[PDB]
Amino acid sequence: AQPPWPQGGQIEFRDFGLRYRPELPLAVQGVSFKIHAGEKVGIVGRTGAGKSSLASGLLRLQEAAEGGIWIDGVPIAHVGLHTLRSRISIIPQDPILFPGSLRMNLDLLQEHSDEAIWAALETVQLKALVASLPGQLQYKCARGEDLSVGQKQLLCLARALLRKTQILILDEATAAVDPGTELQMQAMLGSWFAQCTVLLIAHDLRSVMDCARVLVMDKGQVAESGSPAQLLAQKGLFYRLAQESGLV
Repeated sequence: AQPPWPQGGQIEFRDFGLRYRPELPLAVQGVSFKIHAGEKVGIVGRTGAGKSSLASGLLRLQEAAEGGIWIDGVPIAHVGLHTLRSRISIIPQDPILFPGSLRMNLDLLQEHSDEAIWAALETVQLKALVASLPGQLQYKCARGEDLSVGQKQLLCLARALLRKTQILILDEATAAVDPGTELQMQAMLGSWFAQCTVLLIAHDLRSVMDCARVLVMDKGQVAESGSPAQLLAQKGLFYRLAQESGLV
């Protein structure tokens, strides 16, 4: 046998644009960038800049209005949605566990042993937390209470490790999780998914500083593209966004 479709996770946007409703104008347009296989890239921009729309387009939540998206040479427009979203791991800001056990949320298809699960939960340092939990792997989470947003992101990471997905879209947390903790997880994303392609939608400019390449969205278009040092060297929107965040 040969390795599955996201062999490397190389993503290419080719004059990409979409719209969320037919009446509405393009949310993004003319978006062209190529993410390398296994690259950790950050996606930055002001609110409304269309950060989400890239992830929204990659998952084909919205179809391409213009241009197209490719993953490892494969036009995702021709890939069935079930194939597209089972091979890309999406970590939302507020992940939602479904009613059921922790184990089901970590491994719905029952493809893994309890041991493998604990091994992944250990990798993201949730083994202690889940062990503390009453049912442990059988812990039921809607039920009465939920885990902190940070932990649900970790769980999503844990499932992503169990799935061995090649592509990882992470929408950076803002609202609930600790900024120091949320940033601590970003750092160890690099070690945990060293060979994965990771798309970080970033609402905190501190998380993109270690990326190999950052894409700067501005009013639905790609205003800047390059390494942080390059973007900072250009003294453009990324550099300005860094200033406003207190980094420069």
